[PDB]
Amino acid sequence: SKPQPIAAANWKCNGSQQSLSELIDLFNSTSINHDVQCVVASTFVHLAMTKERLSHPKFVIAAQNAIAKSGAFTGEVSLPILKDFGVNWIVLGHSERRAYYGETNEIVADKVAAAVASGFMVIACIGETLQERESGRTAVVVLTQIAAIAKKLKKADWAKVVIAYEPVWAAGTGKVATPQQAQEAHALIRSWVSSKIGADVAGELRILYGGSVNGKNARTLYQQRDVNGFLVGGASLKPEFVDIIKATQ
Amino acid sequence: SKPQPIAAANWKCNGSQQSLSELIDLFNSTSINHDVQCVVASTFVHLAMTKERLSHPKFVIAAQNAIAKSGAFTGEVSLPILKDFGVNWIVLGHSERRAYYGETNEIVADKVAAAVASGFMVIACIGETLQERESGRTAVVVLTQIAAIAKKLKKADWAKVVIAYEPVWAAGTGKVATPQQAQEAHALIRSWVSSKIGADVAGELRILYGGSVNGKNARTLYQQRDVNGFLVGGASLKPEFVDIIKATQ
Repeated sequence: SKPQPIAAANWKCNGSQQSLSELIDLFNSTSINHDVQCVVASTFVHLAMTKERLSHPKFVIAAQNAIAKSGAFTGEVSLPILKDFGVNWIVLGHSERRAYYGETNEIVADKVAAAVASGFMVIACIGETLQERESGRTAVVVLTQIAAIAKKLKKADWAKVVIAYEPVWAAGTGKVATPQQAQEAHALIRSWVSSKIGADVAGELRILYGGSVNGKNARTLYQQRDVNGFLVGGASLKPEFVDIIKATQ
Repeated sequence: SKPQPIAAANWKCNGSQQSLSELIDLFNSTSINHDVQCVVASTFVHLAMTKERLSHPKFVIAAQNAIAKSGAFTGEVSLPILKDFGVNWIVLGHSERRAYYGETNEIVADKVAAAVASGFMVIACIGETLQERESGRTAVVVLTQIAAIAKKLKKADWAKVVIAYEPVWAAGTGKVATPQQAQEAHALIRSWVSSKIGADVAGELRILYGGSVNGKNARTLYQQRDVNGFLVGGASLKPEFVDIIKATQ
């Protein structure tokens, strides 16, 4: 059957000390009855107030990005800094960083591999653009992305790896992927992992969907076979995120 | 006479909660009896712990980078988020960001303008590479960098602007610029500001030198007429930074 579902919150570059406090207080008041790993990925700045205020036992804290090593990299944050700060989860290879901030398939693969070695739980992001999908290159783009990541990983590493399939055309556009569209892609990814790494890993691997997930469409999306949770953007800054957590059965 | 000197600490991508705490305690114990603005630029992660422990009345806290607006930019920190966090100083356009993270002259300029418009005090970094200096391209390179910035600025904006001249061949290499090397570049930069923006702005403008600045060489460096302080990297992670503060006479 399905492995433990994951309800990850990608706040991206948003939030004030007051606004995020209210969300955290709400998350702390929420009664979650089923086995699901809730994840809050705030900015580096808000990591401190989140570490202190978030007390719900099913919630963990993540960073939204990092680099491999500490050193002469002004503006950046490294994995050892995050590990020293008590952060054990991290989102890597998001479409916004692939597009805006020059993170190729290999650069993402190196970051994921370096995070796994450091002991991080990694939410690795893959997905095609509207341009790539219409040109019939969804499969060759997504599989190439995860293949690059897989190339720098050992079989034992995948226990600390979570794939977040996020079609760029669904990223905060309102154009949520059809339950079949999400299922068909997740099935393809899981099929690839089963053939190249192992059927056991593919069974344990958790493939999340990201792309305009909200309280209305979450339940029917998770009802699909190869959907193991969500990476939520816009709706994670709202009380609506609770419904998405509940939508993980 | 010179404008109010500035001793800025660029910790870059370094530091643990422990190591930085001890360093701040030292900065807090430091006796400073002359008018100088001391600046601590930590990673986004360490901003909170720096904001709670840094106490010296001549010290302010800065960020090492930011994007203009909040929104769908995973892994990044925006200016409104920083301002909400009580951080009002910021380092922008560092050579490491210009090289590694696609920060062109116009990207840097737009960031500075947005920061100034947000009420930030800005340390804007410019500097040529070694190969550019050997080919005699120093003047055209650095003055184009500051011209791009000046393009998006009004005359009154320069009160919230600080220029840090940092030759790339001196950045964390140990190859510090000679006293006359720094003076020539700073005289060139100031002369440009005088002609293109105004002599009054140029007089009040503070031009800091960065690049292998330590406790030993900082004294003779500040003696130069157009050196108004320092932006320190490696030595800022050391007790040596204390001497660099006093080196501003």
